Amino acid sequence: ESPFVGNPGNITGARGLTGTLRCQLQVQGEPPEVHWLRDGQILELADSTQTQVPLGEDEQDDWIVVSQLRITSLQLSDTGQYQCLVFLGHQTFVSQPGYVGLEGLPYFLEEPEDRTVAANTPFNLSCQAQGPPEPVDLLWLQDAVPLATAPGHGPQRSLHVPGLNKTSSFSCEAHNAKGVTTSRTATITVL
Amino acid sequence: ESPFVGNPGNITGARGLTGTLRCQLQVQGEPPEVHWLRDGQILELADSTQTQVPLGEDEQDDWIVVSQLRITSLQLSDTGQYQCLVFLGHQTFVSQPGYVGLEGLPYFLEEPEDRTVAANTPFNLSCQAQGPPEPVDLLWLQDAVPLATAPGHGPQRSLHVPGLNKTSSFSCEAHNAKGVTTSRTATITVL
Amino acid sequence: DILPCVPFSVAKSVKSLYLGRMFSGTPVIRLRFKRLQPTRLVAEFDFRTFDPEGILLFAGGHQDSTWIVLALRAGRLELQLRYNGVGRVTSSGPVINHGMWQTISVEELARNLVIKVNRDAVMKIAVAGDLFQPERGLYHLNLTVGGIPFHEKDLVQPINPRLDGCMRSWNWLNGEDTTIQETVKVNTRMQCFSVTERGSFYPGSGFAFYSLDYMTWEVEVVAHIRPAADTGVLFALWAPDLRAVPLSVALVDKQLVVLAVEHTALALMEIKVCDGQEHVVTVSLRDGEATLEVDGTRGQSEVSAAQLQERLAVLERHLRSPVLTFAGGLPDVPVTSAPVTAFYRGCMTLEVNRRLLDLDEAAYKHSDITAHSCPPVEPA
Amino acid sequence: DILPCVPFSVAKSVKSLYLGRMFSGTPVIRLRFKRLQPTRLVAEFDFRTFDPEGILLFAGGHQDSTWIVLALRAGRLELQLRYNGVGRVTSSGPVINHGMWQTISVEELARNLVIKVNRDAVMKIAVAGDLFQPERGLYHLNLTVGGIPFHEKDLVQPINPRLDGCMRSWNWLNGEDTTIQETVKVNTRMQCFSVTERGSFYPGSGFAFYSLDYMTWEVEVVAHIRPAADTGVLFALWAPDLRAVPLSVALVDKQLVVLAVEHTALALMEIKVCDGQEHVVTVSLRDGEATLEVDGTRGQSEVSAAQLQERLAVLERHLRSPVLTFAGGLPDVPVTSAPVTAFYRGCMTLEVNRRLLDLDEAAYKHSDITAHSCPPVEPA
Ligand SMILES: *[C@@H]1O[C@H](CO)[C@@H](O[C@@H]2O[C@H](CO)[C@@H](O)[C@H](O)[C@H]2NC(C)=O)[C@H](O)[C@H]1NC(C)=O
Ligand SMILES: *[C@@H]1O[C@H](CO)[C@@H](O[C@@H]2O[C@H](CO)[C@@H](O)[C@H](O)[C@H]2NC(C)=O)[C@H](O)[C@H]1NC(C)=O
Ligand SMILES: [Ca+2]
Ligand SMILES: [Ca+2]
Ligand code: NI
Ligand code: NI
Repeated sequence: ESPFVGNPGNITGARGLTGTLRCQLQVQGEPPEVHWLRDGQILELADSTQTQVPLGEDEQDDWIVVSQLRITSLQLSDTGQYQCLVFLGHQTFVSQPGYVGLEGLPYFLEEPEDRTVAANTPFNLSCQAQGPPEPVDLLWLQDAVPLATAPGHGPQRSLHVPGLNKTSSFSCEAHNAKGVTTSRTATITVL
Repeated sequence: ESPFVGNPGNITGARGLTGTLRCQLQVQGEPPEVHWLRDGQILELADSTQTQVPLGEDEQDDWIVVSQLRITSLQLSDTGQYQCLVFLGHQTFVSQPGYVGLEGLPYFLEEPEDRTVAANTPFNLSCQAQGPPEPVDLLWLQDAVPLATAPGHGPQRSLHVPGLNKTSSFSCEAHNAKGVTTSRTATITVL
Repeated sequence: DILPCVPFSVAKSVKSLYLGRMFSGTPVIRLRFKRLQPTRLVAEFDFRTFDPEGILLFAGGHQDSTWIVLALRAGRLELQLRYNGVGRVTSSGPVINHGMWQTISVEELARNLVIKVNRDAVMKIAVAGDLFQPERGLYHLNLTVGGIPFHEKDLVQPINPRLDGCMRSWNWLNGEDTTIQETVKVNTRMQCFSVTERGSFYPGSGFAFYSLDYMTWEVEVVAHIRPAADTGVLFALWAPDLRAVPLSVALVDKQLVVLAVEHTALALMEIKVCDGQEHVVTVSLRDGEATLEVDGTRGQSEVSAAQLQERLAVLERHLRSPVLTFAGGLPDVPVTSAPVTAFYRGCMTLEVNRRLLDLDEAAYKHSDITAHSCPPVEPA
Repeated sequence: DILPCVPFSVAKSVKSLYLGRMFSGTPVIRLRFKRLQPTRLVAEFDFRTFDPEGILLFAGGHQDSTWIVLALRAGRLELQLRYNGVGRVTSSGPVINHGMWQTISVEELARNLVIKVNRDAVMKIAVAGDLFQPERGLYHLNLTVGGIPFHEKDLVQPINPRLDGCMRSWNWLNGEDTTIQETVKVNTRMQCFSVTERGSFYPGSGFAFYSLDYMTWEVEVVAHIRPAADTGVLFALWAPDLRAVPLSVALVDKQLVVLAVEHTALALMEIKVCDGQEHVVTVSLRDGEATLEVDGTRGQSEVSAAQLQERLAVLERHLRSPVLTFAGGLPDVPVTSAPVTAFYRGCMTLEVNRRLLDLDEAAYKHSDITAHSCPPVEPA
């Protein structure tokens, strides 16, 4: 049968998060080195830690191996189906799979910038923001005031201001299933 | 009487060690700011953390103040008698004292240096090391071999080597009541 | 001497911290940090509550300088920011007042301010500056728990700071420095109920009262209760000047509720107060009518529509003046001022005039009364 | 069926780790670290022991590359270093084999290597390089506990790796990653005795034996014991080829010790084995004399100096050949091969010929026998 007894679990979180996957097999004599497979391919450069515990009286009896892959600053690429692999002779063995997915608050790509415009003149501000998860609804604010009933409603990614007879400020919330992340407060200076 | 109820303790350790002293008084209404005295003088720039807990129903009943001074990287100067100080009106109050002293393994000041000497020629190596605690006994080693029965015995601070017909190496242990710290291994290259 | 015919699990939790201990909205704990070098703010703690509104913690400097407040409003997390005059307030995340424990934390990661519930982020707000402020070659920062250093009127969006929630497993700016955990051990009054069910709990030692208007005139009271004593004032009206008890609902023995105007009854109704079950006492009054129901079952009056009038007439005359509404008890009045005058001991939620009474909104709540949490009925 | 007339507190400790589990000196745990970036080694753990000599942990690469070993020798901490061929060994600190718990830790602070006992430093050795080694775009490092990856003969200063000590509250390179703590829960055989007193404990299921020379010829045995069964072989000599039991001391019932040569007794002596007290059985033999003492009180022989000679004559002839010295039991021999043949169950320290027997030095110790630790006598 399959040497495994414990299969990888699942880890989902925001970018940056460090977490760990772990499988634990039991073999007969001198344990094999356990490798990690991500999306069916071999993970050549990854932080892993194998713990071997001899159950017998010699190194030729039963052993308990437990390998845990650790993902440090969780980014996008690290996303996928992960599984353990051990070679028992010319034969090969794989663990059930585990999946790791990225999922947190909105990430800004563009935020309202500071500007200094002539009075009663038109101009535009921008506000992009990616997920996952998607979709992400935007929502502007003027002098700390919503410019729409709720997120997703009103201008988004690009807000056109007809004119300003005095210095004002704009923010830009970004919402998604996880929560909300507000942008920096841009200050428009009038002359 | 004295508002205090808890007086500073004592913290002794090696250089670098971070530790904390703490006194805790109980007063009537709006607690006073608690200062720290070291060697009878006022500690103007020091990390401290006061915790105030109201015992009554208003801010004019009994309070429990607890202040803890924290010494980060314990160095030599931080050594002394410490005590808490609170002003209750034009009057003044001080806590019992607590003392913090530096005490660890030997610290090197000079270690055997690498050299390249002509064969069968004389030369000298050096090896200083301070405490506290003192006294610190030295002890050389040649090619990983003691040059004396025990610490304090044999050459110290300065070892004279008459000559070497082949490249050799010297170490220098340094002992004191706390334990021992061995120096780097110097390699003398012969020509 | 009256005794508890149905005791509750008055089991505290020495490892916890009660944020609602003081009705005066004073913070239950105040920290003052003096640090040698720049310092990132980081607070984390386990928190449990039913109260939908309240203040978790304040962190920052002077009222009109720069600070942050993390609060509960509408049962959700609210964050108010003032970074020098510039007000701001955000709200998101899941429901918090679900009665289950959880983990909340505020921190200054990057140039933003991050808030997390169960190690997962819910709010990321961009700020332009640090909470710790430079004052005399040292950085400072104050931090208060369960309340703020100033008056709610000066916040950014006012809120009733009073929060009946529990806290534990705290960590202020990294450190286990068991200093709080120590005094909280010695002061039971600072620990919370180990297990908390919904409702408001009266331990039978004080009362709470409001300044409610009843002007024609109405008086509808709905009191979901779970007694722990055979006698005690549920609801009541009080006229200060003449120390009179215009109206009042209470428990007595045998074993029954009793509506009344001043010294005279007006109706009764039997109830099995000692079965630890939720009963729904309800009283409805106005000129002409004066009925008392218990679980939808009226009781026979003690009047005669003739006497009942030489009462409601007095009552409606009392309402023509200021009247304090008491819950759970009555100030020091002569024993012959009403049918019952001893304090009620148990769980009780009051609806007065289609409005729900929030003990945090009262004009005065005795301190040992828990605004939004009742201990469980110890099954024997 | 014989039963334990004096049971011991066979209470393990699920949170611990037994380093002496395997007589074969194989490490009880092997860790293999693959890390993306440079990594500082840091190991810390709580440790308790009586054994004066043993190996705590190995950390590093290949046998002749660069590694470190932290060990116990003479009851003190020994540190061996090999940073590419360059051997080195240091020793200092307090006594460790005092039977009380403590905290030991190795780490690569600065460009030195620091060792601490109870968060206080005892040894600071200067090294020139890092333990983690670069191999294929990754840094690696192996770490074994209670033993090494190779043969003691290849160390820097050989030492008998076998260490009967307990470990708990461990932390390898920072992490609580409860992986060890898990299997140790399921395998009692890996946990230690909750309380440990001095001596060597035989659970009565195996034995240990040595190849000792007795050549005239002497045979002095001193056995401090604390039985837990009325019968059992304390000391014994065995002749492999003929499966003979030349000499043997044991317990039987009533209730007494018994010296003997092959199938025939030679002397007896009563003892109260079931009072959990330390007795000092001592046997002295050589041509002419053959006495047995128990706490300094000889017993009357069963021979006659005439028969006693048609024995010591056989014995000294047996010693003219290879003879295995057994402690606690005997291989599978016919019941009529000696007075007693069942295994001894209890605490017992043997002195054979003015020399003290170290069960770690034996040629074979059954695994369930504890080299330097006996469980306490459960007071009933
Ligand atoms: C932190 O809070 C303390 C209150 O404990 C503030 O201290 C007061 O400061 C004002 C003005 O500096 C004084 O007039 C009061 O007498 C002070 N009270 C005490 C007990 O010293 C302090 O100013 C606050 N610091 C910050 C972060 O702004
Ligand atoms: C760490 O320990 C492992 C486990 O034995 C060592 O791996 C062996 O390395 C040799 C030489 O490269 C190989 O021939 C074996 O096949 C390996 N065994 C396994 C199970 O893979 C490894 O050498 C050690 N790492 C270092 C550099 O110390
Ligand atoms: Ca509230
Ligand atoms: Ca040993
Ligand atoms: Ni092959
Ligand atoms: Ni003055």
